Amino acid sequence: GAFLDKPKMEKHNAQGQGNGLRYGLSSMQGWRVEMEAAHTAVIGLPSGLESWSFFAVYDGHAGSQVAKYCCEHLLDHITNNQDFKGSAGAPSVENVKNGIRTGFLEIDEHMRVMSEKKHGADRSGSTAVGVLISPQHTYFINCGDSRGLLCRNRKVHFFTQDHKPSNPLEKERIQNAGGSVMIQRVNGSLAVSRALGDFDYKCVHGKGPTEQLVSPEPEVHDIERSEEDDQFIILACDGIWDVMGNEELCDFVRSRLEVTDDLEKVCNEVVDTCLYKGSRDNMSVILICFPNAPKVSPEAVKKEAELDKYLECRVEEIIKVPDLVHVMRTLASENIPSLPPGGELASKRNVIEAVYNRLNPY
Ligand SMILES: [Mn+2]
Repeated sequence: GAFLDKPKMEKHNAQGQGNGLRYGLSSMQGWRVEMEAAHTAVIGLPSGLESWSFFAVYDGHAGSQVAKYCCEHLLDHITNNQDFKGSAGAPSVENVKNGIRTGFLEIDEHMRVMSEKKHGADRSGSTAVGVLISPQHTYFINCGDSRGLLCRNRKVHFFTQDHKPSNPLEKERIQNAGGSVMIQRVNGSLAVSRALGDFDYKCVHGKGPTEQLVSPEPEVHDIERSEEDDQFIILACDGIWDVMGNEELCDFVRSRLEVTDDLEKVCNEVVDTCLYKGSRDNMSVILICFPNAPKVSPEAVKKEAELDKYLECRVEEIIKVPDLVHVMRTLASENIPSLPPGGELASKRNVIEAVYNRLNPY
């Protein structure tokens, strides 16, 4: 299967600001032979929604085609349908939710017709996780096993529930569609129960679009915004969540924000950390900060410099020549205090490796 001999570490970054928001994002191919991730990041939507913003991560499987179409067109399918539009002036919460649902069902069918018409060869699919942010609400959107969360008042205020085939209601739909869940996989193949694309799994006669083996139906949750308490939102694929929990990543991201306001750097730190914790998947993360996101702290910055210097001195000493793996192993056995919460030693590997490289460049 995939797996390069060595991971592709190259970061694809973007950042922006507007509407009171700041964001950064990072995607990385990592250990996989193919890159099948995509994202959307836009502040200011067209057609009177200039005060609105939209961010999404798409985790492609069996190809990048579906993820790529979604990242460029999901938003317009969501906003340009009668359900979203309603209405009077400005969409109601119900307009937004129905509009999002209709957009998912319609882009799915759209791609299906395009493929049939052009005899498409790919059999790809994609998760989608995102937030549509209005002046007064954050609407979380989830379809698949990517995941998003909102940090408010230093805590995980909300996170999306992953769609897995073994989930009771998913299992039920799958079984009613003539299929089975074997361990965690639909008919022993697919490890997600909801996705755009995967049309081979949406061919059951006598069942509607949302009653197929795999469903394109998103789950949407409206959270009223809190200007005072809202801190940040994290959107990421399972490449991140497979190795870091909600609380851990929230704590870790806070610790990094206390050291720098460069959001691309914080996203890169998350991605590298997850690679070093053993993630062998593509990884994508979007970090969206609100006005009251944690601020850089002089004391945090000092502590980070102190820790870096301390690690540098440990490496010098441990090098009496042990390889990097053995140095990491020794450092781990020393139970070093004050490592980043959640990130731990893995989140300091870049600092450790840089010193190691200076001392053992060959
Ligand atoms: Mn993945």
